[PDB]
Amino acid sequence: QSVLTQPPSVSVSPGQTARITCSGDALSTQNGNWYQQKPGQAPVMVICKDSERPSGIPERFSGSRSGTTVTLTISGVQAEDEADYHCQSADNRAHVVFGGGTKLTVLGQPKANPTVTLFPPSSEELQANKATLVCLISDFYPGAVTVAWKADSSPVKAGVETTTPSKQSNNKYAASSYLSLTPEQWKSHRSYSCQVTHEGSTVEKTVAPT
Amino acid sequence: VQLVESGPGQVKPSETLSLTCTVSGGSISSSSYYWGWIRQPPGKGLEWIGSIYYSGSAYYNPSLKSRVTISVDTSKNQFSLKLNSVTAADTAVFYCARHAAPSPGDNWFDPWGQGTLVTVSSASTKGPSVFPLAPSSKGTAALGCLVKDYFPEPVTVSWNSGALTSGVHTFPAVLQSSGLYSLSSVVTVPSSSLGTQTYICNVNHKPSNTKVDKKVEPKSC
Amino acid sequence: NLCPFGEVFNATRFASVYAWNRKRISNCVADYSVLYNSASFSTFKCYGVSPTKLNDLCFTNVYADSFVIRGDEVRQIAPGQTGNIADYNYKLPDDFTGCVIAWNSNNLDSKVGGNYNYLYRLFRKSNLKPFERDISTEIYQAGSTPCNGVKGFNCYFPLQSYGFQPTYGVGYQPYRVVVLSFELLHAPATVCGK
Repeated sequence: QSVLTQPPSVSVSPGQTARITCSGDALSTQNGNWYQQKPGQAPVMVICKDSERPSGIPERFSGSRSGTTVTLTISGVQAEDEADYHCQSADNRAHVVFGGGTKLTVLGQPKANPTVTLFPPSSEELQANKATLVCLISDFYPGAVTVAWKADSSPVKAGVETTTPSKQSNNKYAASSYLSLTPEQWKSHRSYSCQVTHEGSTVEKTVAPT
Repeated sequence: VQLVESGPGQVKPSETLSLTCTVSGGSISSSSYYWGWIRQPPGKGLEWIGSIYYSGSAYYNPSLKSRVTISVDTSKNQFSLKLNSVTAADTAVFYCARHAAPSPGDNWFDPWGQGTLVTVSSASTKGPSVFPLAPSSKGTAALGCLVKDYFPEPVTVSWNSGALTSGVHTFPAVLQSSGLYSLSSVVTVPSSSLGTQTYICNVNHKPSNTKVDKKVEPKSC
Repeated sequence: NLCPFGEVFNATRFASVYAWNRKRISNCVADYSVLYNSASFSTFKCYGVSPTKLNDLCFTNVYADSFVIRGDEVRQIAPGQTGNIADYNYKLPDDFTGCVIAWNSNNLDSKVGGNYNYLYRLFRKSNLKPFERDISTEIYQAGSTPCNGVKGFNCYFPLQSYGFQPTYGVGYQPYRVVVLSFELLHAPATVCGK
């Protein structure tokens, strides 16, 4: 058993070189493979045997390997590239696994940090014997965010539903994440937190039952 | 080489999901390539299901191993996929790709199929519950309306009967594992107007003839 | 009666190359017509004796060694070879008198997802001497580091799996090898050709 780890977001200006890394204990006895997936399209293979180019792949793409980490290097990144890129491998026990996915964004408009708003369960929802935390994220560029939930200061994973980043009016992006709780869980902890991370930066909001 | 998916686009919860992939550019009976299934939930990462060979043996995920089985048919040049006891975390787009295994660690998917989206939901048509999102007591403030547990898409939201349009942001909806959607709409106003201006959200769900007008007021502690 | 070559060549399962099998054949009449006359053998090289001449000689003991290696390693089963197989798993002597037979067994020894039953010794301190069989599973140490049977640093497992899968290249596909050693000992002739 293993997990392939890759960052969720990489931004580059036109013409520069983007570098995506992918690591894991698996990558010992294992090669790596890179796929590009455009919105609403099947993935396309870009790199064979860690570092090789198939026929339809232009020379601007290159792959490198370093210990337990492989690197997909795109030189002269143009607008034709913006997509989600995926690494892949398959251990001794024949376990064929994917990474989480990296969204490339060609920084046309300047980097925009997300604005995060966190709502507690309304008094009306509690009286219907339910509880929903509403965390809303908007006005970020590039359009790739990751959301972490916290009970007091402990991670929460169950009952989390999060949208994909979606392009909004001003070419920035928007997203939302929901936590479903029983009113007992909501009133048990002193506070819940919504942690949004955007390109290394992290914005956190917190609400309490009052 | 081309790969085409086939099968029903809806599966109720806890059921068997059947899918059949048909290739048309080579031969599945070849002794150099596997035939797998890969899925990804909407806006999530990829996840390999299982790869099958022209014989019969195959290998699947550790997680999805008991409720998964794969078949092939060299005569019809197609392999299939069966997923027993489908929960609603299985809502994803299912691709069938072609798998190459030259040496012991070399394992890639050379040409992918376009993939079908199968949405698992016993989701019958249902109107939404509308709850106010009161502005926090702690120069601007955000208030909104929670539109919860409806099916199918979509719903329309306006504020003060469309008279208020500046500062409104209606977010795209989530697809819960109940099969039901949920959506939020917020309007940002100056903090000095929370006590002198009325804010009412107008929610319309045409499939259910639902229309709810919910006043949003600051929360009373 | 006849010599039981069928029990070795037509055996349903072979041994890993590190623990290669040895069948001692004695007190029987052998026919080397049928052997060279098959067409399923991809390698058939004889050293020190012609394959058609074996029907005329008498030996004291004929040894049949059988194991499984991948296709690219078949070249190492020969006198005066080096490599992981020739140095650590099965060494033939430099004056080897016999024939080496091998055939592609991909239909038999490879599994979808990998057949991890066939192993080979990857680590050893000094080279195997001719016809030596090392079956040790002791954790190889390169220096002096505490570990206690825990695969850590300077403390790894010496055997390694092939993981034969059917879509592999023929260089990585399983090959069944039978090594016929003809020991013309000074003694009573037990195995003659006819």
